[PDB]
Amino acid sequence: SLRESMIQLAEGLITGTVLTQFDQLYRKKPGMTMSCAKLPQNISKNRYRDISPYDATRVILKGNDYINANYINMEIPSIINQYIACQGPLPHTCTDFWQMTWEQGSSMVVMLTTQVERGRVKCHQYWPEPTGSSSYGCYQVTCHSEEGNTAYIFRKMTLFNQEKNESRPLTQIQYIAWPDHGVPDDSSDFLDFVCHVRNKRAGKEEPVVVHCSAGIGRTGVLITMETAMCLIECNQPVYPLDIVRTMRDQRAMMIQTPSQYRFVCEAILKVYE
Repeated sequence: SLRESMIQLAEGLITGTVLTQFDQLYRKKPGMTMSCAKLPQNISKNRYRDISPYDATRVILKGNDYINANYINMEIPSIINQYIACQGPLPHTCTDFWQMTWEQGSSMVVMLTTQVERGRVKCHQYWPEPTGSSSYGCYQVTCHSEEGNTAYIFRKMTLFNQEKNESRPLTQIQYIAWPDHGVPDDSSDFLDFVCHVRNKRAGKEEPVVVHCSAGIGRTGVLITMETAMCLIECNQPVYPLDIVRTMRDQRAMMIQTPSQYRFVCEAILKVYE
């Protein structure tokens, strides 16, 4: 039943069949509106012209209203993991980033990119250097710790709301060993990272925020890995094509390239062994 799903997946990477099947799945769920991202006021809060959030599942700021961010909820048959999948903050949407995190009650922010891959700004540094604080509107982030190996970094922070005189604790995990070109050769450092993400998620019932640069590629990989890992614990079949379909119903284009899909498929099969 699960073993049957992993023979189909294994013969599909030999077969060459799962890359073929990947190319058929839609990128945008037909008929889902994405026309806020295209409103004159909101266009410049988007990192790419062609990565917009579905109106139907976008995260709505209490301000007004817009951030490039969607709720993604992943149900496990027979546990509904909540995420907010979002782009990496731009310089001018940093206050929006922290407004979202506060209002949705997140206590964990998973960052899947470095700030400058090749010679390009992929994400704005929206948190202060350790021992530091910085202000984003009425929110003040102060950062206590920075510990991590050559593959990932854990930052312990306090996020403080000055408008509501209150402060919550907050943990950011950043995976810093993604290659500039393509996908990792060995998934073993990434897999370890995903486990950490799960230990600290725990049985908390709030969205974990997860971003890369556009918040569709690596972000889809991370959510596809954590889903696949609970499917396995519950003895449920694992069909990577269907995990992406569920994701894509909730944010367009999750898992961007064939190579990332191949990565997630080969990762899942190595995790099952």
